[PDB]
Amino acid sequence: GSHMVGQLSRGAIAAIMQKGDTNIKPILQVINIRPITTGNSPPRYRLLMSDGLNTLSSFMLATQLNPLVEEEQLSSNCVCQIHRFIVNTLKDGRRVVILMELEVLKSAEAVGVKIGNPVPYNE
Ligand SMILES: O=C(O)c1cc(-c2ccc(CNC(=S)c3ccc(-c4ccc(C(=O)O)o4)cc3Cl)cc2)n(-c2ccc(Cl)c(Cl)c2)n1
Repeated sequence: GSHMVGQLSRGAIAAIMQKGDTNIKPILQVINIRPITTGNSPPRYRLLMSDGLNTLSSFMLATQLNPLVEEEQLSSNCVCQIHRFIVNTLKDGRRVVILMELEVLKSAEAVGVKIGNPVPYNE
């Protein structure tokens, strides 16, 4: 309801990427989901997520959760709680968050819009 950004864990993106906080169970909004390029393997999805202050596209989904995307329960605009995630740092220094467990709290259809005015996070 009122003040929609109050429904999101403002500051969680910075906490994850800066402080190395992996204990939080932040509530984030999905802004976009797209497949990455895969070959002979299960598909893999990349997500642009928002905590209300920042967006960040450095997220990929555990493949065990693919059905959430493919059956449309996890889609752009939905609000989700991340129950478990890990971080992998690439050779070039970029960090990637792999979402291992998450819960859809509000469906995309029940939210319907990007919440707030988040700006891209600068790693
Ligand atoms: O084509 C593409 O477009 C493509 C490609 C990729 C891509 C990049 C890096 C990697 C390296 N693989 C890593 S970062 C990774 C590590 C662990 C897991 C993991 C643990 C448990 C599970 C599971 O249960 O599924 O998965 C997964 C990954 Cl993917 C891979 C792809 N990227 C890419 C580029 C930059 C970023 Cl910030 C992101 Cl989110 C994705 N784009």
